[PDB]
Amino acid sequence: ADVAGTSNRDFRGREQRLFNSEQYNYNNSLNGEVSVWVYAYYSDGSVLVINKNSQYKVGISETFKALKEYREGQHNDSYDEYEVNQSIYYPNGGDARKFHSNAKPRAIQIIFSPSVNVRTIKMAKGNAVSVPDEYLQRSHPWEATGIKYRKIKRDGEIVGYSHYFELPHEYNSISLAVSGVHKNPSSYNVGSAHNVMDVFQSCDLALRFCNRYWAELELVNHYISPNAYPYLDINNHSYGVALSNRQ
Amino acid sequence: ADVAGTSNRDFRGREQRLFNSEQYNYNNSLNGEVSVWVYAYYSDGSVLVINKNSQYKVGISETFKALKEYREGQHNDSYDEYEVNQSIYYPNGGDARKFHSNAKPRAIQIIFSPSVNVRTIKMAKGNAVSVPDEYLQRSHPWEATGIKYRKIKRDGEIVGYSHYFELPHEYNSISLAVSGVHKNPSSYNVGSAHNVMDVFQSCDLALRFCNRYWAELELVNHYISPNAYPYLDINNHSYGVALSNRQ
Amino acid sequence: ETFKALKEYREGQHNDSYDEYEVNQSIYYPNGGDARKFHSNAKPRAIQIIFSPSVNVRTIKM
Amino acid sequence: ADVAGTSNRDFRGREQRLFNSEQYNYNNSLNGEVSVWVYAYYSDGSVLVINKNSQYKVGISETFKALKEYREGQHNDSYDEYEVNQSIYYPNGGDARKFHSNAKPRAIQIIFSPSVNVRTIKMAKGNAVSVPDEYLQRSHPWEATGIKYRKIKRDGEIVGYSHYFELPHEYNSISLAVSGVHKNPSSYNVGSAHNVMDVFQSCDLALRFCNRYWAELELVNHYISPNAYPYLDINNHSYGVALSNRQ
Ligand SMILES: Nc1nc2c(ncn2[C@@H]2O[C@H](COP(=O)(O)OP(=O)(O)OP(=O)(O)O)[C@@H](O)[C@H]2O)c(=O)[nH]1
Ligand SMILES: Nc1nc2c(ncn2[C@@H]2O[C@H](COP(=O)(O)OP(=O)(O)OP(=O)(O)O)[C@@H](O)[C@H]2O)c(=O)[nH]1
Ligand SMILES: Nc1nc2c(ncn2[C@@H]2O[C@H](COP(=O)(O)OP(=O)(O)OP(=O)(O)O)[C@@H](O)[C@H]2O)c(=O)[nH]1
Ligand SMILES: Nc1ncnc2c1ncn2[C@@H]1O[C@H](COP(=O)(O)OP(=O)(O)OP(=O)(O)O)[C@@H](O)[C@H]1O
Ligand SMILES: Nc1ncnc2c1ncn2[C@@H]1O[C@H](COP(=O)(O)OP(=O)(O)OP(=O)(O)O)[C@@H](O)[C@H]1O
Ligand SMILES: Nc1ncnc2c1ncn2[C@@H]1O[C@H](COP(=O)(O)OP(=O)(O)OP(=O)(O)O)[C@@H](O)[C@H]1O
Ligand SMILES: Nc1ccn([C@@H]2O[C@H](COP(=O)(O)OP(=O)(O)OP(=O)(O)O)[C@@H](O)[C@H]2O)c(=O)n1
Ligand SMILES: Nc1ccn([C@@H]2O[C@H](COP(=O)(O)OP(=O)(O)OP(=O)(O)O)[C@@H](O)[C@H]2O)c(=O)n1
Ligand SMILES: Nc1ccn([C@@H]2O[C@H](COP(=O)(O)OP(=O)(O)OP(=O)(O)O)[C@@H](O)[C@H]2O)c(=O)n1
Ligand SMILES: Nc1ccn([C@@H]2O[C@H](COP(=O)(O)OP(=O)(O)OP(=O)(O)O)[C@@H](O)[C@H]2O)c(=O)n1
Ligand SMILES: [Cl-]
Ligand SMILES: [Cl-]
Ligand SMILES: [Cl-]
Ligand SMILES: [Mg+2]
Ligand SMILES: [Mg+2]
Ligand SMILES: [Mg+2]
Ligand SMILES: [Mg+2]
Repeated sequence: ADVAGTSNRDFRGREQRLFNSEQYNYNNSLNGEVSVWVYAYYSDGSVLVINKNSQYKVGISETFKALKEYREGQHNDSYDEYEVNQSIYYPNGGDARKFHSNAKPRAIQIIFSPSVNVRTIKMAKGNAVSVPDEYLQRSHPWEATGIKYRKIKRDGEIVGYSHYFELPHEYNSISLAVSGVHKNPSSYNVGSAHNVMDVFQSCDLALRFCNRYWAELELVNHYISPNAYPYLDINNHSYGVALSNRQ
Repeated sequence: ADVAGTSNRDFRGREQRLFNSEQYNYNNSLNGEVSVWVYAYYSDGSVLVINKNSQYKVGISETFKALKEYREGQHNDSYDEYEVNQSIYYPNGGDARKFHSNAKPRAIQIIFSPSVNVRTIKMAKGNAVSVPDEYLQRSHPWEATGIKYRKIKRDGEIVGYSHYFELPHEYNSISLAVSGVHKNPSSYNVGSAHNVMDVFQSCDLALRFCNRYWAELELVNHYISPNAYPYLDINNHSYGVALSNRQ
Repeated sequence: ETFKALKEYREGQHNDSYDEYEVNQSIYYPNGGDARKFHSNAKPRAIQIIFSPSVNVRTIKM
Repeated sequence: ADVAGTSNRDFRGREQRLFNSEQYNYNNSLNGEVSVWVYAYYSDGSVLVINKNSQYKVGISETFKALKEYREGQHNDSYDEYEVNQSIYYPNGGDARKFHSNAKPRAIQIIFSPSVNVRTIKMAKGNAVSVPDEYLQRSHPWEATGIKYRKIKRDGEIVGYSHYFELPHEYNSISLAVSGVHKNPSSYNVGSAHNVMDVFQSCDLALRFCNRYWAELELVNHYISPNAYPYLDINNHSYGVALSNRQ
């Protein structure tokens, strides 16, 4: 047989490259996943991740209370935190024993998989009572924030999209919903009558994941990297695996 | 009057038979319910049931954590179980005091009502981090498992459909979503523009039920039988009520 | 060992000690107890008996 | 065939009678069990039973502390009861918050199976520090109390032997051991060199049972009667099953 890495007859080499290219392209086909991640960063260094994976379109919607830090099997000032919530929903509404709850997110990172169309991204960043823009009556239910998404790149390939905003001020008390549509460069409308019921089933079939990791290191090591997910850490380092035309 | 059960003038008899036939046929009409049940079986003999009832289409989607046994108002090793989850999401990821959590499901039974079209059934059986097939990039978001569904029959009538799979191995750690579409032998597409917004409202109107029963006996006696639900027990016994053309 | 002695006991942890008394009552006599579970996960799933090579296998009794 | 209960050809009848006679006689053979039961009666009506079943010989030995009432999974004044023990071992030895502990037995019933030789029964009824007769130096380690055992009879057959003594006084604080030898009307000594090692193995193989029942009714219904055990209740009623030459 020919010697490895010396000719066009390195079929193991050609198959390895097609294996990777097929994974990348399958993800971008209409048969592929579109994924979103919401990272809620807490002052104790811990991170709540919410992931949703689904065909055609995907989104996450969380209340103000849902995004607050929750330590499973540990104490969480549960009564005082009810009182904190009352004071966030209306100024001087509660009877809490603290000025600032360390359970409030300090920042949010939204990440989409590379199969999303960035022009379809929408976000409903509401106040603590889940109103998008001060009062319902003058509220547009979303903002198309695609222009703000940074490309997460590895070896010159886009492995994801990231929108990051800090919540460092006392008044940064939010409810949050985000949505993205899978790329579709064809003229076959996935929601037209022929396929609309598959999109309705996709709403049933979407898989969700939620967990609080103790640190960004732990998130990078045990969540991001093992699953070949894209990520952008605090030092602006990009994580992911480049697959198109690669061995 | 004619004597009972001796002539074609037994109107009480004819009405009883139409009453049953009408119930069976209403369920199969586009005005009827389509229902799914997910049974998570635990080693202590207890069973978590998740039911969803809705028009046109229906589904259930649960995380790995959501399917774990939860004893309401009792102790549940809540801190150790956070640690178990960490070790299931990534090997050697946690610091648990147990090798196998008895809260993990030992088996899953999926049951659909007889108004489903078995060819529309889809299942997204993912790993513990809610990825359908090892990595997102090469994941088809579902599998059409209709061929594997067994007919639950009573008096020769199909009262439901059942897909059962055990999870007896240490590596059987899953996230699970299932979806089915109501039968529609007509050419009126329930999701075409005329009726699509009724299908969107059906997503709002779907009713969910969830409860942990202490034993299969208790499930059969107090959940299945009182509500005329179909079921298949561990001894392969079929439960349900035959209604078409019956008194 | 008694039936109770072979049941799982987690030292320094919770063990449903009251419910497990009730489990025992229902194992000693059918419908004898008032437990909140069908099967106790504390019951052994298997037993392995091992003897050293100095035993005479013909003298083993169980 | 002959008609039932009318001739010597009722083989079902003859086999039923041999079945019972064989059970009775097997128990009395050297291949059979010899059994002892110790019933500790508490003022709250509850009863601790200790049973031992073994070949050739059998006995039970309990400390003063071991015979005290223990409510599994409930509160038991565990610290005060340590203090009670100190005051029972030596007068004014402890710092308890009670004059009389309701955990102390109010009475003891010793019952042997009908396969025992009543002349071999021995009891070591010691004080609270496990000394049989005031001081070790003048203590015979047992008393042969066989003459005091009453025959438990059912249908004129001996189904067991009972020795009952109440402990109604403040000073009735005991440690207790009892032993009985299986009947052996032959001249084959079960402990002679030919069979001595089988007797040593019988010490390893003896099965023990211990449980606290809530009432004598409960003991009679769920312990005594289901297992065909002999018993004598507070109203002097005999329980057991007559088996010799019976259908
Ligand atoms: N600036 C400001 N924003 C408020 C206040 N109360 C509510 N908001 C909301 O908070 C959002 C702005 O938050 P930030 O961007 O963190 O505030 P900022 O003043 O721009 O401060 P920097 O972004 O850190 O420069 C707005 O879109 C408002 O909807 C307030 O008192 N001051
Ligand atoms: N067999 C196997 N499956 C694994 C392993 N790890 C994860 N899996 C997943 O588990 C699923 C198979 O589970 P099972 O069907 O219970 O395993 P099995 O080897 O077929 O064993 P049996 O069904 O009991 O005969 C696969 O579809 C994989 O996605 C593993 O180590 N061995
Ligand atoms: N009588 C008596 N027995 C004691 C005393 N202290 C210890 N004992 C022991 O208790 C045993 C006797 O107990 P009981 O038979 O209940 O006492 P009793 O005086 O005969 O009273 P009754 O049997 O109810 O008539 C004796 O064998 C002693 O070993 C004591 O102060 N008085
Ligand atoms: N929408 C897309 N989806 C998948 N790949 C894309 C997309 N747009 C561009 N690319 C490809 O990704 C690679 C990087 O192009 P990109 O435009 O991201 O890089 P750039 O021009 O160096 O940086 P930027 O545009 O961020 O300033 C190229 O191979 C490009 O063809
Ligand atoms: N898709 C359906 N929905 C409702 N009833 C059906 C459906 N298909 C068949 N039936 C009816 O249900 C009854 C049973 O038919 P079915 O095919 O289930 O039985 P079978 O041929 O004996 O067994 P099987 O097909 O499982 O080997 C018949 O009256 C049949 O007409
Ligand atoms: N040691 C024994 N073991 C088994 N059965 C015995 C024993 N001694 C006597 N029996 C038998 O048990 C039955 C009852 O005899 P037992 O002597 O117990 O009755 P009794 O003379 O009426 O009353 P008691 O002797 O108590 O005053 C008889 O069939 C007798 O042969
Ligand atoms: N603003 C507050 C906060 C707390 N408390 C009291 O302090 C007790 C303990 O506080 P809690 O907020 O419940 O915290 P933990 O019990 O420490 O934590 P968790 O409840 O999450 O286990 C509460 O029961 C509550 O009665 C209160 O009166 N007023
Ligand atoms: N891997 C583990 C498991 C438990 N623990 C400790 O043991 C205590 C009790 O265990 P937990 O898992 O909380 O179980 P329970 O309190 O018995 O039950 P629940 O919390 O569900 O009421 C916890 O607070 C935790 O500090 C621990 O340190 N490390
Ligand atoms: N069949 C049962 C089981 C439990 N309980 C009550 O629930 C309480 C807690 O249950 P228990 O069985 O004692 O478990 P834990 O306290 O969690 O564990 P342990 O006792 O082993 O520390 C008990 O005090 C008991 O009163 C009950 O009434 N009936
Ligand atoms: N003579 C005594 C008896 C009790 N106590 C105190 O009272 C507390 C509770 O009494 P205890 O005897 O332990 O009874 P419970 O806790 O009610 O029951 P248990 O310990 O059996 O669960 C103990 O911790 C002990 O410090 C004491 O100081 N002196
Ligand atoms: Cl495609
Ligand atoms: Cl219709
Ligand atoms: Cl013999
Ligand atoms: Mg706890
Ligand atoms: Mg609290
Ligand atoms: Mg307890
Ligand atoms: Mg105590």
